[PDB]
Amino acid sequence: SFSGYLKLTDNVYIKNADIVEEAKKVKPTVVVNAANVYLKHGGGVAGALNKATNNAMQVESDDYIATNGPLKVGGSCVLSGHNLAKHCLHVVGPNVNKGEDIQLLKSAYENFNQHEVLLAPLLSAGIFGADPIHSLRVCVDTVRTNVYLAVFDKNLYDKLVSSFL
Repeated sequence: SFSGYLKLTDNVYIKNADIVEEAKKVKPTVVVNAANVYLKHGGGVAGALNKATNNAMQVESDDYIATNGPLKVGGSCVLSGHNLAKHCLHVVGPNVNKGEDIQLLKSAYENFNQHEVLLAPLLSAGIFGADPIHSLRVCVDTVRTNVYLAVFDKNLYDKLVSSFL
């Protein structure tokens, strides 16, 4: 199972890890992708997860979008986890860099409550432009299921743990 996580709350855990390497090691039931509404997995966590699937995640995602249209910001869809997990929960957090409402970050985290345990990144952090300290606070105040957070950046991981209220 999951190893080396620091416990933040009853249900939230955190580790300085590359979520791709973590997914290949654990092969969890659910890995969360930091998706955009188009499921275009170009960069950040999405680009890295998609590259690990040899682009199979992108091919599956394009078929999903062709059938269903784009997701909503704050929304999600469940697709295959390919070689990384049983399922991938593609969750769209607001992209502050695109002028999206930061208040949608709580709606984005609510999607995690439909899964008993998840391996996940901090939503809207990184190239999505939100403050990761704010993202972690929304995570612990919104998610009630067991969430194992992988924070790639060591310096950000240290700042998140040392500032956690």
